[PDB]
Amino acid sequence: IVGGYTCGANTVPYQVSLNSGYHFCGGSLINSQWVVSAAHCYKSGIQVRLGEDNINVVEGNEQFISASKSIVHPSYNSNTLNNDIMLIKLKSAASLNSRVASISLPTSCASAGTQCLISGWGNTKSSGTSYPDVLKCLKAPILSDSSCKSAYPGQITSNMFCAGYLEGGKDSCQGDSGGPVVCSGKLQGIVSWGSGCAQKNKPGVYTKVCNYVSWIKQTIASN
Amino acid sequence: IVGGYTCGANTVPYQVSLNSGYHFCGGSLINSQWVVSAAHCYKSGIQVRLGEDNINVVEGNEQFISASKSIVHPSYNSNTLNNDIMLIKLKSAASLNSRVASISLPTSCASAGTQCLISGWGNTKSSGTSYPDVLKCLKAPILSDSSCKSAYPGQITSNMFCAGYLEGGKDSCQGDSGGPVVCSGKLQGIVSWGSGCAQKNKPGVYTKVCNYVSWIKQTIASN
Amino acid sequence: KPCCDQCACTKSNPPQCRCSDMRLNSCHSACKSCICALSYPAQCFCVDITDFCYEPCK
Repeated sequence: IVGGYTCGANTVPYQVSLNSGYHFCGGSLINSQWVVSAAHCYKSGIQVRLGEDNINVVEGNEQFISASKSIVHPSYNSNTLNNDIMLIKLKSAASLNSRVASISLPTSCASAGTQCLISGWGNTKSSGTSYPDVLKCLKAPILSDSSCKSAYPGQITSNMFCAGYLEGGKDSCQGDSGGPVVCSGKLQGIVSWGSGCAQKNKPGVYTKVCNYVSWIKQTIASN
Repeated sequence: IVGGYTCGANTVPYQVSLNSGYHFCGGSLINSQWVVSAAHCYKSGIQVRLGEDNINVVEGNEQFISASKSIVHPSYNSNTLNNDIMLIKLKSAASLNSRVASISLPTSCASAGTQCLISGWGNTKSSGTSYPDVLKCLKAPILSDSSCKSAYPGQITSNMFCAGYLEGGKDSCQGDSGGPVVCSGKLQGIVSWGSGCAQKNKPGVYTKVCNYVSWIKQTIASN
Repeated sequence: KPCCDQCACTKSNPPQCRCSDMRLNSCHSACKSCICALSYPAQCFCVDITDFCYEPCK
């Protein structure tokens, strides 16, 4: 997160960190046994880290659970990044509490202009490199489709939306992928891709969650 | 056309050559005043050449007419090549006759396995370079969508189809763009793109004409 | 540096070619349109169009 603020420990209790010897992506706890991340975040031998704040220090609110299975969306297209969503089942159920809660799934699509919350342990620089150890937050609005398409001509699909600032300065970045875009207490997006970070006229591109609720629900019920 | 045969003069009377000091693309005469080509073939100061066989020799059946206007499809995406279609209005009406006729537009989509005719003045080599001066023909079938998508994962849209041979050896090539894909006396495709020419498992990709009939009809009526 | 396995081209004279290769961390110091993912490590694609592409890699 570029140009954001320090969330504060356990202020985003549905936020998870995906670890494979190091943090490589984010995710969101949707229930006690399932996390939703980005399909491009797929990898094997993943451990899920809950209740985290400083990912480099055990502060005592954490739960570390291995994934038992991962299911990438049947139509994920790694070339255009269409359908950038994946489901991960925990080896054992998380213990939900104050610092460790799930996030509600949308029942409808959010509209342009709506203010959302984006969080991650991603790079903190548009140019350069500086990774935070603590969770960073950003408030940003959903840009109109027409604005989205003017920014990335020929690349935005119906399962994507842009959020952020056309002037740049504030945005999600490398290390934030898989993480949540939350609006009106619902998970509406998933950090996906972009052109650099926080660049002028190059806002962030997110997975349009609302278009997947059914597949989510069905998938979870059968596994 | 790679691995095709010499059509024979005026055997494909709806075939046009697009000239800008040289042949750069093909097209199809759909009526006396309008040609349909590929949107990627757009350029200004175009002359249309009808009744052609040897494009380097005036054999006396030709009609050379300047375009008066060109209209690229409102949603042409030059990045993915979706909606690769464009309409060109002739400065004056062509004189239709035996060697110079229009081709009928489809009333429905053709099905996989159907045999079509592809023609062009394109490169004749998969590797190398050799341009013909006379019109070349190829008979090739429409590949199933599933076959199409296995070939070019993540790139085929609903407004595209593959035609040709998975084993390779026979295909359309550079210089053939804009030209016709004709099946059961209807224009079903437009030579568009591919990965090399006549490569194994890399058949040709065509514009699915059937999906544009209405826009065609309406556009022509208002200009 | 610039090279290209998966390459896609229009069948025009000349062709407008692009590379459908997905590289890691960045995009060539010979690329004008580099788009990457926000994970670590990032996956990028160079969407520039050119009257040709580059040669294989490896």
